[PDB]
Amino acid sequence: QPPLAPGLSFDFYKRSCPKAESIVRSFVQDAVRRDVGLAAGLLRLHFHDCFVQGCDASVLLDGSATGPGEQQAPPNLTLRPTAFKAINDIHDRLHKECGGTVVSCSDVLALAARDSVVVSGGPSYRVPLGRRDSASFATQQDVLSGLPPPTAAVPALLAVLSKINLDATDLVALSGGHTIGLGHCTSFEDRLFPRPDPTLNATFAGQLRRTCPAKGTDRRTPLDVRTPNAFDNKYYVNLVNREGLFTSDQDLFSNARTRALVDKFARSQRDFFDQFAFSVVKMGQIKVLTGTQGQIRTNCSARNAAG
Ligand SMILES: *[C@@H]1O[C@H](CO)[C@@H](O[C@@H]2O[C@H](CO)[C@@H](O[C@@H]3O[C@H](CO)[C@@H](O)[C@H](O[C@H]4O[C@H](CO)[C@@H](O)[C@H](O)[C@@H]4O)[C@@H]3O[C@@H]3OC[C@@H](O)[C@H](O)[C@H]3O)[C@H](O)[C@H]2NC(C)=O)[C@H](O[C@@H]2O[C@@H](C)[C@@H](O)[C@@H](O)[C@@H]2O)[C@H]1NC(C)=O
Ligand code: HEM
Ligand SMILES: *[C@@H]1O[C@H](CO)[C@@H](O[C@@H]2O[C@H](CO)[C@@H](O)[C@H](O)[C@H]2NC(C)=O)[C@H](O[C@@H]2O[C@@H](C)[C@@H](O)[C@@H](O)[C@@H]2O)[C@H]1NC(C)=O
Ligand SMILES: O=C(O)Cc1c[nH]c2ccccc12
Ligand SMILES: [Ca+2]
Ligand code: NA
Repeated sequence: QPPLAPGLSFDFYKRSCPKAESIVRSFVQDAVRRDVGLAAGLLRLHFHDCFVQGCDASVLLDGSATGPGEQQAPPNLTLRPTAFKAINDIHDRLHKECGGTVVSCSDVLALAARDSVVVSGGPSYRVPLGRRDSASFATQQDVLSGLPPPTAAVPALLAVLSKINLDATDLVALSGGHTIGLGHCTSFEDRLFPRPDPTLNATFAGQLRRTCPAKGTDRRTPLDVRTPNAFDNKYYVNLVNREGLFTSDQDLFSNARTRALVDKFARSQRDFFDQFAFSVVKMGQIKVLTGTQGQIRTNCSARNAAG
């Protein structure tokens, strides 16, 4: 593992709810079997939360920008509704199984993301626990400052990541999250219209134009054209074929700082999986609340209102 943030530990709930991790995994395994895309939704939700203020469940709050109440966001800042619901359903199950409110929503996010990776065929890894839940709503400015757009090139991505102490190795490995899940036409339409972006494989560009025949097409397509739902290194095989979906994907292969790692991971899924496991655990410790800071929410969608 990477270093543990102060206040976090492996198996934090060993005494207070030893079954907690097992309960989350069982729920995710069943839920994803019914709704395959939920795994991508849960992984994304953990990333997104971490990049918006810190890994503190701020984005779960009804009232947070990009939260479950959000009606005034663009398609690519409108997160999958089933993933918000799954976190709450898991947290409800934990209330019953733990004998009360014990496990933070922030910890559920980190666990559910790991279980999503695993059920999709990805690597298992230990998740540090002990996070606590923010009582601050995320604002639009928090979202816009924290999250790079898919139009961003590597230097801009690295600048954002450096503020949260992630480097180019983490960028390339973590971007492999796009080995599962969906993207909206509007996140990549500028690469098609008016003319095709020269960095896009021309054969793929032709296929995407059926998928998104004009700007403003309200449709989603897999991030990974090779294996949409399997967690694997095919994301990187796409890049080396110039078939990354977003600018922020394909620039990983273009840019001198990141190209070697893209090649490495396209050639070795084991190398990708090892680095992903390290980097995603690093990501999930960004600006965490620990000790008595923050709350253990009784309802992941609301701040606790009675102490
Ligand atoms: C723009 O996108 C196109 C797809 O939309 C690319 O076309 C594809 O290119 C790939 C190679 O990159 C072709 O697949 C290969 O086909 C040959 C002949 O059948 C196989 O021998 C070869 O398998 C070997 O190499 C693999 C690594 O590349 C190894 O993993 C494998 O074990 C073998 O050692 C390979 O076959 C693929 O192997 C992996 C399997 O999972 C997969 O199912 C199998 O297909 C592919 O046939 C081709 N498809 C199309 C529709 O043309 C295109 O690539 C460029 O253009 C093509 C025509 C070829 O000249 C490529 O060599 C070339 O890179 C890409 N344009 C880019 C990359 O600029
Ligand atoms: C840091 C640079 C990143 C950028 C620019 C980026 C951008 C985006 C965009 C634009 C989408 C599609 C949204 C849409 O159009 O609806 C998305 C989806 C997704 N991203 Fe990222 N991403 C980044 C990093 C990450 C990381 C670090 C992970 C996880 C490790 C991740 C996992 C996902 C997943 C799984 C989806 C699909 C969600 C779904 O299907 O519900 N991304 N990404
Ligand atoms: C958990 O907190 C949520 C956020 O406060 C509650 O959701 C909401 O309830 C309000 C009605 O009291 C409503 O105005 C908001 O629109 C809504 N927000 C969202 C995103 O749904 C939620 O309460 C429940 O579920 C909603 C849909 C209603 O049926 C309520 O009567 C339910 O209590 C809270 N969940 C629980 C179990 O308390
Ligand atoms: O199809 C919808 O409207 C639900 C939705 C919102 N954002 C999403 C991201 C990925 C998959 C589905 C959705
Ligand atoms: Ca895949
Ligand atoms: Na957050």
